[PDB]
Amino acid sequence: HMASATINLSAEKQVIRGFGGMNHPVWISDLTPQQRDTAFGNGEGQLGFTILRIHVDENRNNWSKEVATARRAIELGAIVSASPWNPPSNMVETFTRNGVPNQKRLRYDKYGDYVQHLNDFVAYMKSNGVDLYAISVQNEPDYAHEWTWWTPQEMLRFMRDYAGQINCRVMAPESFQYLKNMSDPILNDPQALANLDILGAHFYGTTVNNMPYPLFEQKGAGKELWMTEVYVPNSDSNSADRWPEALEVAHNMHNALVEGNFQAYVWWYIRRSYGPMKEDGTISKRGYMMAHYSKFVRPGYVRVDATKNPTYNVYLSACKNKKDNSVVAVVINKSTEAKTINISVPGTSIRKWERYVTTGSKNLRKESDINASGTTFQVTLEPQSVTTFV
Repeated sequence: HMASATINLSAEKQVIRGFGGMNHPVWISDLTPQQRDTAFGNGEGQLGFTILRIHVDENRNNWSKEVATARRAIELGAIVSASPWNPPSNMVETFTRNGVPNQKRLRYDKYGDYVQHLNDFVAYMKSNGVDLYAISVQNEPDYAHEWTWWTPQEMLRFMRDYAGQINCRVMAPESFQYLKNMSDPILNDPQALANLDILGAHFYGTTVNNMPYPLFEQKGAGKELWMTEVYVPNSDSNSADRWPEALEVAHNMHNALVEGNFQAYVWWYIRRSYGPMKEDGTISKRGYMMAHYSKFVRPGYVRVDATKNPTYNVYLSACKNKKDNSVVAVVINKSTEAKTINISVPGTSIRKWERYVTTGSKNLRKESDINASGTTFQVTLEPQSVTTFV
């Protein structure tokens, strides 16, 4: 016996929008000129990110701080999305939430004023060379101990009655854990849904069984699905090179793509001691896990149906470039054993497969090509490894 996986290039799933991370030049230091290139270029030694997330500061005097990094990302081919943490203080009021006093929410009489704030940010960025791809209603409205809370009902009212006035794609609701109670009302209201452009979600503590979303599959035509913030499996200091811990990053991305049908996967801080880029400006193990997807599965490629878990501890995803029907497969082997599988790609003309491998001891190493037996390809996966086949 040898386990088999089949990649079905005719069974198209979601179109990939891209991968990236956060810049926050108010809370932490901005990316440097070199770091911007390492993040958003796709050359040797670069992450290949194509999505930058930024924050919408409540104080407009901080907006200028975003511009250089956002513009450089765009020069390098990325798109930029922005999320607010709080409205300006003159729009906020306090309330008691589950017995905890002094919590913040948007005043019910300030929904229109909040639209204007968001539009002012969009306009400021446009005036300074940054055409935002999208703007969000609220970062983590359901985990707002340290920012602004929105109930599902409040979020729905905004999406239904106000968000059509926003001069940008609208992203919502960015639940901290992809809690469907925050998004169901939007999807179930035709006007709110019409005003939505991107269903955004974070993945903190989101289990695999909570990654599918039948209601979105039913109602989300013409809407994008983005995982707009996570770090996994922790934010421990100086953890970004830990192995085999870093394989959790690859596995989480596999799960987002295959179990969640996500079109985008966006880390928290790009440069951080637990992030994809270390403080010394070089790529971490966690960053190489991202790169196995980001450098190869380019915007516009389409995920296809493929045997997702062909043998225990082995996870496989595949995407296709519609321009030439070429294929990118990302295969994770979490076992301490080597694993040999057959990969069948019926109907492909491809016969030579290149492979790049990361383990605890090498990063995106180009290994020997594999020559196919017709439309089947036999591959031995090193222990505790990620391999991208192209």
